[PDB]
Amino acid sequence: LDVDSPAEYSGPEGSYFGFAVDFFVPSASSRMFLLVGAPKANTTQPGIVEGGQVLKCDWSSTRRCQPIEFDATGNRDYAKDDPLEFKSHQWFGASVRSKQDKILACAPLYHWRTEMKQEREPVGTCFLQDGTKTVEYAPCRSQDIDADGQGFCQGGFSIDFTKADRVLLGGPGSFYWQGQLISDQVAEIVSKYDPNVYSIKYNNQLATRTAQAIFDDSYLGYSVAVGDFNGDGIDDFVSGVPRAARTLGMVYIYDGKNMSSLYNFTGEQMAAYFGFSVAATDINGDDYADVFIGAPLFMDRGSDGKLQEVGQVSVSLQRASGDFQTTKLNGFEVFARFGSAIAPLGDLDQDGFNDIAIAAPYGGEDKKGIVYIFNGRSTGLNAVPSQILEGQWAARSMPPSFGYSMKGATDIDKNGYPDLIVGAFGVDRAILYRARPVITVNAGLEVYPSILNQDNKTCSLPGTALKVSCFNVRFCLKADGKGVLPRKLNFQVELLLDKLKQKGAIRRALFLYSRSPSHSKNMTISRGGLMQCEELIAYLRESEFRDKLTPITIFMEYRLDYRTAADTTGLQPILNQFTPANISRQAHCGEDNVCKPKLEVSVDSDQKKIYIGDDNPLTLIVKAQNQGEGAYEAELIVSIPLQADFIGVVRNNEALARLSCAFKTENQTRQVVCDLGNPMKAGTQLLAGLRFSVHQQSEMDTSVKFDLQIQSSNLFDKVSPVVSHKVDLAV
Amino acid sequence: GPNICTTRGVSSCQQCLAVSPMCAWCSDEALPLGSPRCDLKENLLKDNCAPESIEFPVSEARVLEDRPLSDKGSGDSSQVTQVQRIALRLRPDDSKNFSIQVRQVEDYPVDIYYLMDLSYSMKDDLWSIQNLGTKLATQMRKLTSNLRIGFGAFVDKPVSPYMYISPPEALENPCYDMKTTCLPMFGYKHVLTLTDQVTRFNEEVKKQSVSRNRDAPEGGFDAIMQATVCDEKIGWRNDASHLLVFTTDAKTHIALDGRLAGIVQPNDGQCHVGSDNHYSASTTMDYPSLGLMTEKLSQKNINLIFAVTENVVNLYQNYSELIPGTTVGVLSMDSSNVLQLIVDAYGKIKVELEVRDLPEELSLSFNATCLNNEVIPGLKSCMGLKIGDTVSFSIEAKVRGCPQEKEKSFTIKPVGFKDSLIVQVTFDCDCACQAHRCNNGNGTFECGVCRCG
Ligand SMILES: N=C(N)NCCC[C@@H]1NC(=O)[C@H](CCCCN)NC(=O)[C@@H](Cc2ccccc2)NC(=O)[C@@H](CC(=O)O)NC(=O)CNC1=O
Repeated sequence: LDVDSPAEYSGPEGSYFGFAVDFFVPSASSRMFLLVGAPKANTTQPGIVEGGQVLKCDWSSTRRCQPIEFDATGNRDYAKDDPLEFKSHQWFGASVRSKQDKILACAPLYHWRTEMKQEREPVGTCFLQDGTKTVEYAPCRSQDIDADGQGFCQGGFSIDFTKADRVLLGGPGSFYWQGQLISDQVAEIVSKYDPNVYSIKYNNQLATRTAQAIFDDSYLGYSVAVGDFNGDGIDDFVSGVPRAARTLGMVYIYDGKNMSSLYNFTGEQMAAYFGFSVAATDINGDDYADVFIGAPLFMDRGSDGKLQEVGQVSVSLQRASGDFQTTKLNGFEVFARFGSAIAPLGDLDQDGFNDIAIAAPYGGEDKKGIVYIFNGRSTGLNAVPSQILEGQWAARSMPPSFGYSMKGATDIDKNGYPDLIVGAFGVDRAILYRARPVITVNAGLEVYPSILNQDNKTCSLPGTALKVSCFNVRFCLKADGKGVLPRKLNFQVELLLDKLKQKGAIRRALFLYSRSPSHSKNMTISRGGLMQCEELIAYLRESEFRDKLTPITIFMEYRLDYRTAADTTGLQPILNQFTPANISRQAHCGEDNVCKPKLEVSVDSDQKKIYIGDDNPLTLIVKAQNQGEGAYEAELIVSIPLQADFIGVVRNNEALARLSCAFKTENQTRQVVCDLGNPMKAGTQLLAGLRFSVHQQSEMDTSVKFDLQIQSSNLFDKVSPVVSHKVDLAV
Repeated sequence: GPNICTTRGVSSCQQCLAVSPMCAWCSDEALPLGSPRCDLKENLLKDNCAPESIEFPVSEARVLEDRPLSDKGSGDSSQVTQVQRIALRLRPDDSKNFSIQVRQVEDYPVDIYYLMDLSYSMKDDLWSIQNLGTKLATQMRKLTSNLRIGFGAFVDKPVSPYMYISPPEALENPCYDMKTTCLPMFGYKHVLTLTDQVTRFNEEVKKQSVSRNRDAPEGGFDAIMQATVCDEKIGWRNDASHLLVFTTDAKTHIALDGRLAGIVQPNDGQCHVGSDNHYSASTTMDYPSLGLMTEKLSQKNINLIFAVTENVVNLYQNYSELIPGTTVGVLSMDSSNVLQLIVDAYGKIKVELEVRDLPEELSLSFNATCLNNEVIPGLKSCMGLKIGDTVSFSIEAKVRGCPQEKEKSFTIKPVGFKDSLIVQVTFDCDCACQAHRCNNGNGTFECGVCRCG
């Protein structure tokens, strides 16, 4: 979902522009439209103020928004100097639902003078508009007057469209606020419209009857949802009843044919408002629609054991046997109201499972409103959100309530990916989020010589007559993706020959051309199964490094050139959210192809005593050998004290090897590096004599310490145990 | 043997006193020449110095006023005594210790606010509301004495849904349809501020009558939240234990219930009662959520209590579980069941000392004995005290050098206890003998050194 540059729409100040949103898809034309309800805008009706509005926003063409002429006439008269209805301060735009050419807006706070007696009662009126004919629909404006009937129905609080063109309508206030659900066919609604009649009846109507006195003030009809829950192919009716069962909350499921009770969901926490918003959509792709019920005031135990209001969403999966499998999502902030708006998006990423958006309009930083996006996974829902949308405008005089209303599951841009519209009535704004194409790229890296021999020196280093040993590395890239995309993606391929070795200490592998552990190349890939491949030749350093223990690691990464991959609208594509951007492989004397020496050393001194006050020549006999396999770069290190001076190797003795020893002073350490042998063949024994000059004049030391160790660059047992020799001082 | 008095080159009695508390100076001229005039007093007596000529002031902590600790603050005989005068005499660089006692004798201040529903559903229960209001102050005055009492009232939000706007005349008389008189309905009004007067509270309680709304739930949570969030209007006392009794008989409107009335703005949680003692934001603000109500109740330490009839007792009992620390009682003609709640709330219910005008050259060490004869040095506070619980603090005063001011005073007092110890501090640095050595008149002998002429 693109968040960098979305579409913004604003209306008149204080109009609640964005309290309700939806998509308009006129079948007659091709352009798609945005429906935004502003339930407090100032209309042009004669003698009406704050009458409410519904606006049509044209998206692409200059982002111009205009209101729809649902009703240009002010109040009507029951008699002379006696108004019949009170259209001022009615909430026209508190609900907007569209289906192809049909637009359905409602005004839940419309008051009309009862025909029997002069009276003010909110019944709610709804304006259903077809292609050209605009009619008025008001089921609650009946002869069942007063709060005992449908006088306070407030019909139009929550509305929906059914797959077979059956408008579902909910009145929270009917029957002493017992709530009521009303459904009528669109064709019958349009046919029966008579302007001069105020109590039109419909023959095929389905309604909920008056229950006992216990179910009063349950607020049934607060929210509406339609989906198939009996297998008959006809959408049932799902409505939110936030106040039922001693304020626990409820959601009622009614048959879509004769309005019979099928399933009821009871709550767990009172005043949590279980049923504030509902949605019906299959999430795991098994075609059985599932329910999504919010409770924006749910209080769960906190870190310290106290109750914190975070908001909870309940997910129940539909089964063939009838039962529902329930899982719950808790909030992530306190006083955030997580579960206030639940908007299905369908296949947002085209992963094969539908995706939904749950919003907390009073969370995030500055309580500016946040939106959570979740993806569909089999046998449940991906409880970890995959994206975060945050409000952008600070409160002027009203909490911004970004995310109080969203509508999804429609592809405004026409690129195969559904978009989303979010309402910001607190700052009277609307935001359209265009989805991005999900490209899944699979990378294949293979190194043929998993373990290679330095002695396989049949590879020629370019530019020199020297010979090296080189290996083959294969890397391939393929790109598959749905939706509208360019045919070619200009991938950027980068790779490194050596991982770990922190702080850039040393790197052993260099490529054949332009020797370097790293290499970058821009390659073009075509969408499909064409697995384009390329090959490279690289060679290692012989005695240029002392680290053969850790395996040589080959690393590859791929970054897509987003700038040139965008469409004409500038909407750049995206890579898969779950794919690993980096693939790493490890590369590597016996059958194991690992030379494992076994280094031991012994020290003997010709002189057991050193006299203080004169130069005492000390000759050291060192017996060095390897019991294991070949030891590359094997050397002898002899740590001598500051008062000991190396003179040379004993050469007058034929039994002592005349080693090539170099005395080196590195970081206050005086050492004699003796070259024992490059390969240090197995079973070889080395005996040598080293003479030293001792200028010991200190009166505190009792003996002189010498540290001799065999070192090598090999993998296993590359260093012999440290041997310390003490020559006692003499007086 | 030699000690600090004989090694620092002391040349006068003043210097001997200033060097150490253990040092004593011999003013006797019969002391043999060469013997240390400044030394331990035991050495001086061994040196046969005259005890009269040995100047060894001893620090003393004499009690000036020790009137006995009181038992009850209602006793008309004598003033109430919780903590009275001490006198400290101190030589330089020496320390002395004394003990103090503080007991909670005064009754704990208590604030009780009354919330009443003036809706038509309780015309049969208004007598019970008024009787409960009377017995509240009647029972609280017989246990505490710093009581402040008051009340406000609520009906519901005054908007179309709940307000009878249909006839142009029924606004002023919502009982028009049944041909009866009643008051216009209101969101919330704060009638009587917290005040010690019981007669005014009873008279204002007995002059309250019902109004009429439409739906059974009543906006009492707005009343609770505005009572809690407002401090100066209600008149809450920072020291008293706050109570907020709430009365109703029907269900209650909760948050997001106001979306029907066209009100969607969340409960801002700010005091909005204007200059007319009316809820000025009852038409643009939603009902508050249980979380915000609990947050503010804990913020201002208010112990909300539910006094409801039998038909909503279980509903409000279950509502209490989500608002921790609140109980429920049965509102009837016998209000003892809910007065027991107030009794226990009072029975459920700090000593910390503060130093005033302490001399800079003096230093104090605090040893606190709060409970079970346990002494914690270095602390000055004790928690968890009831009526009759007596704590003690051991205070040691140490002087730095010798202040030029011979006499100063300072007061040690517990916070909010009035009763205090006034300490009189006298510094004994000069010897009595101080009141020819310089080669027979060749200089001035001051501070122990001879300034030759
Ligand atoms: N069909 C139903 N009765 N459903 C249950 C609803 C019950 C609900 N009440 C009733 O029926 C009874 C009918 C009288 C018989 C004694 N009970 N009326 C009441 O209880 C009145 C006052 C009264 C009390 C007792 C006797 C007489 C009159 N109290 C109210 O709160 C009013 C108005 C108000 O102050 O807002 N009603 C509502 O609030 C909701 N509306 C009602 O009708």
